[PDB]
Amino acid sequence: MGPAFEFAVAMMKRNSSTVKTEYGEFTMLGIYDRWAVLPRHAKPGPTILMNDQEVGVLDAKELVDKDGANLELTLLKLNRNEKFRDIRGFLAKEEVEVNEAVLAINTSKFPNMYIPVGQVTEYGFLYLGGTPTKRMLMYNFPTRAGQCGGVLMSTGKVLGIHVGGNGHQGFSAALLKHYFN
Amino acid sequence: MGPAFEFAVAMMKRNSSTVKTEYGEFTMLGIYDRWAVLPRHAKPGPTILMNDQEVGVLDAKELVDKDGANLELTLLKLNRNEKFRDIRGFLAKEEVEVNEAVLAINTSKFPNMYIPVGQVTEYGFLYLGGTPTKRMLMYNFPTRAGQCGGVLMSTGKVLGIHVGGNGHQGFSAALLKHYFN
Repeated sequence: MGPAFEFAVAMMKRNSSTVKTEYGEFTMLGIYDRWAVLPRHAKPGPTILMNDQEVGVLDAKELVDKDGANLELTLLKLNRNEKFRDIRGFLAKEEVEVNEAVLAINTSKFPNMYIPVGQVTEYGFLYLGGTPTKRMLMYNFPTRAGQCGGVLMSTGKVLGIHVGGNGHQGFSAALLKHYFN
Repeated sequence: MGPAFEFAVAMMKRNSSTVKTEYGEFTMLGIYDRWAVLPRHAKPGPTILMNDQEVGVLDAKELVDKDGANLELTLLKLNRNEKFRDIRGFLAKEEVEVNEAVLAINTSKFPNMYIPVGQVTEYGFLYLGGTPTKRMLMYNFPTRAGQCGGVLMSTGKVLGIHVGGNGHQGFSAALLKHYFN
């Protein structure tokens, strides 16, 4: 658990930011170049607040699989002058299962917070507010209304982005290497 | 940081509960026998919600030093049939300074959450909403309106109870062994 935590803290300090869209406040993870990821529910507009600064948005892609199934992620390309530290090496080629994970949240209502959630298993397909969603990962999480965007991590791995739960389990969209390029 | 986290998780699972008084929702730490501690601002009444159950309160003591100075803690004795696991061995005889600490929060709006706050130093005397307060500990904490009751911990040590901050530093009341007995 402790190595997962030490990994998550460093990762978050290097690659995360707090974002505000018109739909609420979220944790954002920068991935490489100018591309970051948000849960789909953040619905970024042409402009966002990133760490309380206005940043333009050049492109947003709502991700679906090869047959149009929802993946519940939005990739966004930011008009900034800095690049993100490339972390594509920490993203897996397929859904990750792990014995001990930590969910990290970085928002003005949850500033730098970390939750041990224990074991992660690949759940795959489910309904999420009625919408058929694929490639979900599941773990223990006495759950909230939103507080989503969290980043799901274990030692040396970035697993996914927290997109919701049922009150007893939490669900993350698997964050796969091939989404990027 | 990681050993601090592993310590805090075990400690919280064994000795903490979520409390609701009429003044809000707080993290509570059970200490031994039937005695727990809350920040002074929780103002427990004759009854509390502990993990969503009504529990009676037999005695509440607002702690002050030998010359009546505020310490910002309330010790409360609960009418329950279980004893708390004794953790007086983890409380220090005097204010603790540490290089790496973790603040742990257990509430229905922050369920099992942990914040690395880095170094803790003994601040001693300060004003806290205008009230002269002693035996404060200080650490890094991009701060909130309440979300106090948090437990401040490092590897093998329970340092204090989070009682407020200024926006850049967070403050905990030192939780001293001799308060108990």
